[PDB]
Amino acid sequence: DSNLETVLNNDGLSPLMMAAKTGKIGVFQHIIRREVTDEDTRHLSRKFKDWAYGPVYSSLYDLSSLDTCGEEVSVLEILVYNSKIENRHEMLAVEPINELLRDKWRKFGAVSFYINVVSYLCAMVIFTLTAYYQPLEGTPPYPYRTTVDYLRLAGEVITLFTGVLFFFTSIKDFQLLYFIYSVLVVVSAALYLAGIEAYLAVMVF
Amino acid sequence: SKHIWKLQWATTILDIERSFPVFLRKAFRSGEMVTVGRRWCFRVDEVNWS
Amino acid sequence: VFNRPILFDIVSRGSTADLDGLLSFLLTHKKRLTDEEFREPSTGKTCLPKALLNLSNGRNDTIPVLLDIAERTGNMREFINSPFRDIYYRGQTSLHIAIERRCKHYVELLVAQGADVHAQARGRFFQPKDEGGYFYFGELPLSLAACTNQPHIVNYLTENPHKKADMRRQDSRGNTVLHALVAIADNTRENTKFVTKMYDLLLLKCSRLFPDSNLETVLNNDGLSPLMMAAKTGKIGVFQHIIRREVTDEDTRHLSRKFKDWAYGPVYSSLYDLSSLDTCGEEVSVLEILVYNSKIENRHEMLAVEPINELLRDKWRKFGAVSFYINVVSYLCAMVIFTLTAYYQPLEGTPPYPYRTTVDYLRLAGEVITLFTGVLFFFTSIKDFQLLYFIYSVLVVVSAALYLAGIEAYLAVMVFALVLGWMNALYFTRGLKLTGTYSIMIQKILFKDLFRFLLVYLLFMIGYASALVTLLNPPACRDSETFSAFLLDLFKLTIGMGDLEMLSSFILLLVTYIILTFVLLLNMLIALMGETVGQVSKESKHIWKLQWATTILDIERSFPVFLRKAFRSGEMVTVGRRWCFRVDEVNWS
Ligand SMILES: CN1CCN(c2nc3c(F)cccc3c(=O)n2-c2ccc(Oc3ccc(F)cc3)cc2)CC1
Ligand SMILES: CN1CCN(c2nc3c(F)cccc3c(=O)n2-c2ccc(Oc3ccc(F)cc3)cc2)CC1
Repeated sequence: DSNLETVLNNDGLSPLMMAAKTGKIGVFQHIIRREVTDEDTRHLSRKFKDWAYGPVYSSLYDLSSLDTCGEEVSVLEILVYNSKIENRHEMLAVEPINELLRDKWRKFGAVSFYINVVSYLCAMVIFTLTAYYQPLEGTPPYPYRTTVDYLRLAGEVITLFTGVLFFFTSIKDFQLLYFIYSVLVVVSAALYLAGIEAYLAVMVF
Repeated sequence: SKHIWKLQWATTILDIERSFPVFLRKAFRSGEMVTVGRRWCFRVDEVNWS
Repeated sequence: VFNRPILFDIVSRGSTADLDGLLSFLLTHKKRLTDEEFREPSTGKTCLPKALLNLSNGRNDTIPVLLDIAERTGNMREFINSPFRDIYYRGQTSLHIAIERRCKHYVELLVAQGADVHAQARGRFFQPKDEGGYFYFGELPLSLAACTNQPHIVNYLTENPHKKADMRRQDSRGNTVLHALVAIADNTRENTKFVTKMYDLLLLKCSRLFPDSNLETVLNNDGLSPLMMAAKTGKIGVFQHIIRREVTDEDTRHLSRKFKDWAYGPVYSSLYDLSSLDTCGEEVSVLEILVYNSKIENRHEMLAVEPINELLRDKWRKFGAVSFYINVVSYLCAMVIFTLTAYYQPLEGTPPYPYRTTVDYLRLAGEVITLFTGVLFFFTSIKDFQLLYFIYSVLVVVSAALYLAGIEAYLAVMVFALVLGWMNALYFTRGLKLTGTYSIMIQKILFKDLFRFLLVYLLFMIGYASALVTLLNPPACRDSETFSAFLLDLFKLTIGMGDLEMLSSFILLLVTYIILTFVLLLNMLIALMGETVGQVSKESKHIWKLQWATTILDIERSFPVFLRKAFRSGEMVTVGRRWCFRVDEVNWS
């Protein structure tokens, strides 16, 4: 009815997860490639073998628990994020994981990453060119009264929206670095709202 | 580079997926239906000369 | 016998009696198994490949019944030639499936029945891995038997009583068995053994069958040829053997490479046949592809194959030291006279025609010889680090053109061309023994970190200038909404070297920002310096090998090689002119 591997400890880990977390490459290297041949009990296999063209074997590794699609705990997350792992040098090279990372890269790892880097870099450049244009001759609260100042306000508002949006991303989840970043930026924008003189200091920081 | 950079892009990929909703149509493969295993799977193609 | 699924079910389990009572009725209904309704609709596959994939440990005894059915139907070509109609596969007829299964027990029977032995498998699944496919074998049945290590299949197929297979016939890319077998090869040992042995076998078989032309000379649409493909793709495993092939059989020895000529007892003078390692600049040359090409996977060992490593030395000795030293002296003297034309450069105005006295006559002589050198070596560049001299010489000729009209202050980029030429001399002339790795450090550093600096620099400047403008500029520099670039100049001058304007006497910002910029400058400088110089150095051996290889090759490319400055010629006729290069080894056997 139920393969014994699915019985989870009070920690809610399960044998494969405990093997990964504690740093047990010896048993982890085997628990992923288990394909017990007995058909009556083959269903509890991992390295499903599907086809081959003679020189090429297309193994069908069963990552039924190497990524829960962010639903529950995932072996890849514990393997990579956790720093207490004794030896991640070889565990990442188990095989299905090393290729799952490449698959994620190809599918949604280059597009999203480059979009993100360009978005961030352009956001910071417009932040700099809002600084260089930063409201001059006093009048911090509402200086927007001309075309160039209208463009400056447009830059400032888009930058504030970017900051608050990517702060929303941070909260929904180097993360501290952006956390302090965005709290500072939103605080500075709040002080700007009232046009408090010399209070747009930590904005440049 | 080797393991340090491996971990670097691993973290980038994982937190990329964590950022936006993964459950959308941007996940990994699905496999055999029933009577043998849906039990999604990931297919790796090796080559051997046996 | 009503639908494909039941046919597949019966053939999978190896049951034939249950099918006899219905196949006879279908044959009585003037029906043929080749009809699409008898073939799986997704790909159009017949039951033959399905049954073959259902081999009972290679002992499928039903497929003879299928051949009997085919003979009864009276249709053989369409049934046997039953390609796959999807894009994932192409062709892949009974021969392909049988050979893939490593089944010699039935390929022979089905060919004896009469089967197409030249079906072209131009499939998406049959295209190189790095291009997008899964397994590439040359799109030929015989090439498929050859690639998959089936010597018996190749032998039988080329010696079957019925239609045989010709090794010469090529594929979409014009590959043939040799090209395919170079493609699948690796640099391992298990792979490189069957590949090399069977590849010599195919070559020698084609030779006996047809001694007119050795199969190695059949070139793909890329115009590469098996040796060239082996070199380019980075196949040291097969390249190391294709150059030392000396098949002893006299009837077919002529297609040998490591010709052996003489020995004095302790010394063997091998006569390697570089019939295609240098075309004297006539056609593609293996050395050029090996050295110039950067996509080559592993040039570390390929250059050390042996005939190449010694051909480079031979070129060095013959026309590699003379020409190189003449070139370096000519360039260095050209740049020195360029500098001493600059220091003398037309003075007191009068740019167009200042030549009116002895010293000015000498200056004009220097200028004209320098212009002639620039235009001549630009002619050399065009006839063919080449970009560096390209921009060099275009700049110099443009400056000379502006000089012709004597346009005031227009001889500006002339001096920039001077400095470009000097750094170019520092660049190219790396053949003066090994001195660390100067040029390679250039490229690894070059401008990479410099623009990172510039950018962080500019952001800090703008950031603290914005601090000032929200504070004072409507401070130190007269606070009157002034220019910012002067802030950059100040930051370079003092926070870089000294004599700051204090600028506060504000502070919360400036102190943190300046300590941060110092910290960043430190880390960037130190990290770059240490990591680049220490670890990734790999100073001399292969880096310098490639360096003088490039110098020698482009030296030969410069002037006409076909002149009396080439490599050796060898045996005349009845054994091989077939120029050759003799390397003298010593062994104590
Ligand atoms: C908390 N944090 C977790 C990891 N993410 C992250 N953190 C950073 C950090 F901490 C410091 C500096 C930079 C970043 C950074 O760029 N990203 C990031 C941004 C976008 C992304 O992929 C997308 C692209 C477009 C899009 F519309 C939605 C998503 C992936 C990562 C997100 C939040
Ligand atoms: C395009 N380029 C290809 C390679 N060559 C070359 N490029 C350089 C470069 F790009 C930057 C800096 C320097 C050089 C350089 O010195 N040479 C060079 C010059 C002479 C030479 O051998 C001869 C000697 C005397 C003679 F009369 C005729 C030929 C061999 C090489 C030629 C053109």
